[PDB]
Amino acid sequence: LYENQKLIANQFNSAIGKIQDSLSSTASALGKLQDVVNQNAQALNTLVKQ
Amino acid sequence: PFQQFGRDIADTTDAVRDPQTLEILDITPCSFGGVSVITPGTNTSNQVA
Ligand SMILES: *[C@@H]1O[C@H](CO)[C@@H](O)[C@H](O)[C@H]1NC(C)=O
Ligand SMILES: *[C@@H]1O[C@H](CO)[C@@H](O)[C@H](O)[C@H]1NC(C)=O
Repeated sequence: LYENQKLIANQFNSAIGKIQDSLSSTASALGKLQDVVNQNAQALNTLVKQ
Repeated sequence: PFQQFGRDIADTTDAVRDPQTLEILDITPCSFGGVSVITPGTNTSNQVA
């Protein structure tokens, strides 16, 4: 680390940029939250229709 | 232009029309909420919120 600190910082910044870009591409990354909300919403919706 | 009756998903009327006149009406159950008694124990006090 103490000999390659600048390289490690560059790679870390690049990785953060890449993950930000991936998050700014599609919502399918958050496929779990969009299910924990969509299942409860669907349950309430099908309870209304009863 | 047909019947004075309307319906929704929950099968409870929402929009109707008057018999005597021809004005459209929107039906909506009035202010409904839910009470939530915020209280300490009985022995410490009786005042609630
Ligand atoms: C019924 O009431 C409506 C609205 O006031 C009126 O236009 C209509 O002429 C009435 N019908 C009668 C009095 O037969
Ligand atoms: C009721 O009395 C007990 C003492 O026996 C006390 O410790 C407790 O705090 C009292 N209840 C409340 C809600 O404070």
